[PDB]
Amino acid sequence: AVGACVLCNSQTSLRCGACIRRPFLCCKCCYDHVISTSHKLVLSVNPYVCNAPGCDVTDVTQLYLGGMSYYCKSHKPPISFPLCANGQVFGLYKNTCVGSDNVTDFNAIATCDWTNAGDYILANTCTERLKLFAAETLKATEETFKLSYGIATVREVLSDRELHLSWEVGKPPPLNRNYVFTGYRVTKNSKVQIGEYTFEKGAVVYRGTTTYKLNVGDYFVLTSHTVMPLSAPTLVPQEHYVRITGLYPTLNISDEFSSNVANYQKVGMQKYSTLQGPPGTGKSHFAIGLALYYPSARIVYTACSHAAVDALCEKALKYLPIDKCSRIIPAVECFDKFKVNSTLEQYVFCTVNALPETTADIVVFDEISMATNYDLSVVNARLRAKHYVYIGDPAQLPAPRTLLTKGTLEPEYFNSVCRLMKTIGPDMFLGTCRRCPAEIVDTVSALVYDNKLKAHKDKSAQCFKMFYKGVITHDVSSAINRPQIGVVREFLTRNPAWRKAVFISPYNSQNAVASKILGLPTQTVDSSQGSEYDYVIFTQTTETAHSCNVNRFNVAITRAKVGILCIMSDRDLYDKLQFTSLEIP
Amino acid sequence: AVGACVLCNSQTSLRCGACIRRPFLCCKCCYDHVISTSHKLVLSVNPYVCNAPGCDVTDVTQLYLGGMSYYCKSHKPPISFPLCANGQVFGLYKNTCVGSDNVTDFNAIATCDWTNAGDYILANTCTERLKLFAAETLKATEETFKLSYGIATVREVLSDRELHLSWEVGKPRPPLNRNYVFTGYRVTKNSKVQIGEYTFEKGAVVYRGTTTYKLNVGDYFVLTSHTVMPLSAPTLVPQEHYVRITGLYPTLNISDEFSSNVANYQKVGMQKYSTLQGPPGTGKSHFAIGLALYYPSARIVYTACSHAAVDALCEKALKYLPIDKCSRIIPAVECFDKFKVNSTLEQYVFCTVNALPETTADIVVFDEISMATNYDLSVVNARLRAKHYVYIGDPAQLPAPRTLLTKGTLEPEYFNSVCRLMKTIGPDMFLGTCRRCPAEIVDTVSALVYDNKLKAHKDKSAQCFKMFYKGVITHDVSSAINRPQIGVVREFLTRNPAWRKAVFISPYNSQNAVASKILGLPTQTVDSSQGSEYDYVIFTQTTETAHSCNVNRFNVAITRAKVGILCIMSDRDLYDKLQFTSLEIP
Amino acid sequence: FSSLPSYAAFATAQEAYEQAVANGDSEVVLKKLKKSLNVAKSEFDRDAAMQRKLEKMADQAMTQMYKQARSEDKRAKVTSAMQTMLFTMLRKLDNDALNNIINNARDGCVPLNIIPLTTAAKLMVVIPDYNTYKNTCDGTTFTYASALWEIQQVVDADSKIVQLSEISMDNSPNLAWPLIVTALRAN
RNA sequence: UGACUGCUCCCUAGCAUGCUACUACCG
RNA sequence: GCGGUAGUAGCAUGCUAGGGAGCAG
Ligand SMILES: [Zn+2]
Ligand SMILES: [Zn+2]
Ligand SMILES: [Zn+2]
Ligand SMILES: [Zn+2]
Ligand SMILES: [Zn+2]
Ligand SMILES: [Zn+2]
Repeated sequence: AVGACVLCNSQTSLRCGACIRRPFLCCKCCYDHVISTSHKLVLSVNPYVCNAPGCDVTDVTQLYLGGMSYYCKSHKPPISFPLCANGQVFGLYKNTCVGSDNVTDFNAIATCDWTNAGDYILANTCTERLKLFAAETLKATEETFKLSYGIATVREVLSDRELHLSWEVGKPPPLNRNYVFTGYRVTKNSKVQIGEYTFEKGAVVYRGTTTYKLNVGDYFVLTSHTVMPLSAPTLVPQEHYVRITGLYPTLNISDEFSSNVANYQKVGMQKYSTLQGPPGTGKSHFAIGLALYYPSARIVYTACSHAAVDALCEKALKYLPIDKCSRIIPAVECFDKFKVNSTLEQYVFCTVNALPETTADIVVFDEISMATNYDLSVVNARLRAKHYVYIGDPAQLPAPRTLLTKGTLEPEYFNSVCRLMKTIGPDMFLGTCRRCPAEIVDTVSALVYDNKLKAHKDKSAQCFKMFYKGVITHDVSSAINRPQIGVVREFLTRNPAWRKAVFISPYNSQNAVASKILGLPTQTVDSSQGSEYDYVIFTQTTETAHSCNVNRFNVAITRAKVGILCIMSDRDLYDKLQFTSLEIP
Repeated sequence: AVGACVLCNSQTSLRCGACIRRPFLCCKCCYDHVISTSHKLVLSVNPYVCNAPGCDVTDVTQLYLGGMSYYCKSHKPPISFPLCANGQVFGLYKNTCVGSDNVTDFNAIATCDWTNAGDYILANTCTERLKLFAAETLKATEETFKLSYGIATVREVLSDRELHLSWEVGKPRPPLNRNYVFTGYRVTKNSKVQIGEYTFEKGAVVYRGTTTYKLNVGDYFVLTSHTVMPLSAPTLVPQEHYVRITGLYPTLNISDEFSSNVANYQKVGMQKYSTLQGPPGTGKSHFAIGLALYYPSARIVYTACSHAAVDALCEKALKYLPIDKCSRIIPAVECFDKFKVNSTLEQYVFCTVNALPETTADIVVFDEISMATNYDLSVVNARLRAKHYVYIGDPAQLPAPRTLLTKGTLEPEYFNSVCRLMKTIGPDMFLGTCRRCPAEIVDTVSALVYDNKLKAHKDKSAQCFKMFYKGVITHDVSSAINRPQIGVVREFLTRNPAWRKAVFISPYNSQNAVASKILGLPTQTVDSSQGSEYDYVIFTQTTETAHSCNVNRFNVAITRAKVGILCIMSDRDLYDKLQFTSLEIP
Repeated sequence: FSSLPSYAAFATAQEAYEQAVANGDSEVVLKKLKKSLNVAKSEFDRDAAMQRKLEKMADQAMTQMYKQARSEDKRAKVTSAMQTMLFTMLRKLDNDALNNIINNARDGCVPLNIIPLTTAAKLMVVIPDYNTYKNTCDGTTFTYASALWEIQQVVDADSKIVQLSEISMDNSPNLAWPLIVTALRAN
């Protein structure tokens, strides 16, 4: 149990008892963390408790160590010394201690709800390992609070598509089913296979993702594992390599790209690089480029989900051999198309969930946005490659910051990968303005991405704009928008080719209800991973707080190819944007 | 020997003795209840008493510690220690000590010998745990007063409907009526053999029960006092007004059995508990049947307290309800076995407080709450704890058989916690639609306490007869007689054809048994006969004292008959506040 | 020591002697300055050497009484575990075939070795090799103990289901051999 | 899953005795 | 000048309990 106080870099054997992760604190952190912050409990190779029939005084306060155990004051076999004395706590390594000058780390973060702005901003000015521990404590606080929620159950089997569900009574219950509910069932006393169910609509209408067999009494509740400690940093110092020696370059060179040999030589003489890439900025076709140009290079490809891997795998088997990819499946949405159970290849793909550690040479991942430093650290410890080319964008589809109570922080102050860039400067030049049109690129590079992309392709004067204020009407538990969906439908009828789109909306219940009289497939907003299509109907709300807070969906606009539909009710993103303005009938 | 201080619930290990049942008084709280009362003995993991040679010194307060046993002053070893000191009796868990300012009631409750009404007044103004302890100790003192009776030795029997029984020496004859069911247990050689459910008639002797035993030599008649179990679960829970109907499914159609029941669903389904405040014969027997069928998707239960009153809940059950769809429970006490026995999974469960299965529910009915003591509600809540329940009954009825209080009368509100909590914050409902009853009771109970809120429905045809006969009362022995009752009944049926097919009511069963020995009339109970009232009945004087007929006993007894109600005056009873017909006696 | 009933004398004698040091004290008052905190101090030490003995004695019953409680709580958990056994090994006595031999008995006593032999429903046969198998359990039915049993399952040492066709004369070298045949009574 | 006995070394807590100095009263 | 008495600290012996370990039949 001999861990490490990385609040001091000190090697100790204690840990705070009534604390979030029970981390390793030295004799000089666990000395002041207990007196001010009420953590009157420390855990060692043996817990600091009384050791006499019935005792209930367990506070490493004035407990005295004697007779091979920790006795107490009230009943006094004192004949010994107190556990806390002379600016230290008793334990191993009582001599080799360093101390910390920032006393109020636990005093500020071990009591709060892990959601305050001040905690985050002082976190983003810490070191790499302290912030790694901060991210592990954020995962740990999420999982700790994961077992303080409700449970679903079914006690009465009814006819299909008409069931009933009660969750709970008198406790503080909204949840954007993001990660869906797969509990396990019960019949009399043992566990019975049930499968995975999806609850979107809701006597209460029930949809079906796959055929199943309901039983009486089946419960649903989620169990999540604990993130294990990792042993690798997130970022790396800048150190230009000697030469491009040790690689196997290829005689043939592409000619449809005019910025390929320059960037190849650049990555040849550069070690690590980060960029701000919107969807379709080299993630689509440049991975194949570096694959063919650098054959012997052990390029690992991974996304946060298998669906962004699908975007490259669909056409990754036509131009290149089928066997060039390899992913493992567990026994999250996937499909068994590739050769699974083969962890040996030259272009071994990867997954955030799990993959064995053998070898790697080049770092290239897809969108790494919907996670904190956890993803960078798990991918740096899973495999350590010679070169780093971070494709994607730190602020593309950010992970929702659990419970929001105090507004939303300014993107500029992200964890590690956004402020460094806009305090030192961009490293590499990269852009794929092939798919995306200019009407989006102009404003997106006007807001945050100044002088990074050029207006290559023109616009067919198709974008829809109509300034409508509308009237909002909230209820006790929901709200339905009358004006804006109606005017959208009225505008759609004016074009004959508009019934081949999808039905995507900020809220799943709204579009689900509205599809019962139009007949459109249900869709939601979690991550449009590598899925670009021409027609789309976009919406927002509740703007004010949930939709109109910051540019959470600026990059996400780039899915279309010749035009998009994005209405807005404010006057901050149209001051110079030129969406075709028209008046209502 | 470690548990919750009756009062503070913290873990203790002590427990007094005075307190017959022996609760787990905490530490500190013993210092109050120990010194502040004769209550002295104390028992913790080990008993406290001068272990010294056959001693006899106790009152721990005086006893001292020492060695490893205890010694008061008897022979306190040189290294003694007061057992009693700083507000605490030495006992396990001493720092979780607390005690609470509650020895107040606690001390009156402990000291109350249960002889006057003040015992019940002070017993009924306390907290939840004190209420439970008081109910438990009241039932304890009453059963241990009731078991103070000998045995009946029987060696021979002549024939049926005859038996020569004689109680022991110095022990009086146990009371006549059947409120104390004679569940005897004879002996064969070593153990207790079954006898059967019995009941006495007189000192001919008609056996009104349903059983037959081979009585003969060596028979021992006894009164069985069951060892009462400690009560754990509360008798109630504070309510809260919601807005969302969870689980309950209103029917697509309208089960138009009644008309005013829509307001019943509107007013009852909202709050966490209510009570059907229904006047006698105004739907106090079959509104719950309507609630059962208007909510078929809700688990619904019925519990009762008496075996007799199962007529109305059974006749319409066979008339318009199924057999299998309902369920009944009977052990191998005795009752009908028409329906399914031993079925824990059903939608319409009938059960009695004698024995219930451990299960939860969502809607229960509890018939005759007014007959039931707080202990009965607590035990029916502990054995079967459900979300919502409604107490069938009305406070304006007869008191429970509390033979412990004699001199003072029993007011409604102090019957139980509900019969006052529903008076203070207000009744939850009030009904005035008598299904099958004239408006004589309507006018009577509107003038008495309703303040004329419900008005006459049926025409007052002035068919009720009342005369000016008083009568004379006399006592000779433990059983009482009434000489102007053997002739008064004969003088009243001299020329009246209408009541030749009438029943007899028995306030005092002794006089009724004597008159049936003289002339012969079927016996009908007064207390456990609600809803079983015959169409054509006679009210007899039967008593001249304040023992039974003072205020609240005739309200349900003047509404037995339907068409012909002959209720003669018996005392100063409301005589000069209204008018009344009168047939001139010859 | 703030409640010992001999602190008053000691405190006062200290004050009288110690506090009055600056003031000129003759050789006659010095005795009071000396033999007044003395004796009182001796008694106080006597009042503290008895308190220390009463405390320890006391804290030897608030430990020996937790152990008398612990054991009784435990005595009630084993008294309720043997009861939950002797009432679960009883609901398992086919009381038609058992009340038929206790009745044919002369007085109602029978040997215990013939109760599972004549009133049981299942038979388990453990077989070492193949030669023993064909002389004991050949086919789907066999007779043993003046009865007829029909095979229901053949597991092996590893507890994997074997079929009655894997058991050949030459496939026998390919089975975990302690073979366990489970059979049910016929008729 | 871990039987019944016997011997023996090491460590900690408590009880009484054995030569001393310190106290203090008493001779 | 010495003896007795009651506390306190310090060093060894034996005995009674608890804990870990080694051997033998
Ligand atoms: Zn802590
Ligand atoms: Zn430290
Ligand atoms: Zn202790
Ligand atoms: Zn007592
Ligand atoms: Zn004594
Ligand atoms: Zn208490």
